[PDB]
Amino acid sequence: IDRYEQVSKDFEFIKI
Amino acid sequence: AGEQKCFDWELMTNFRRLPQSHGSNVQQREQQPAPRPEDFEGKIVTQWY
Repeated sequence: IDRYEQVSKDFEFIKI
Repeated sequence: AGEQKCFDWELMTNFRRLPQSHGSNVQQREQQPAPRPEDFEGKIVTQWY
């Protein structure tokens, strides 16, 4: 694996 | 007209607020019109990715 999978920048604050 | 200058009404009626930079995914990038060099010359861009 050798690398943590990257995350996208399009996350948002979903209301709970 | 001539050497006289005037107010930039079009820029002020267009930029009431700066548009927020948002990326485009492949799906919605497909039908977006092909970028034209005149639309990028002397403008401000940013890397959203």
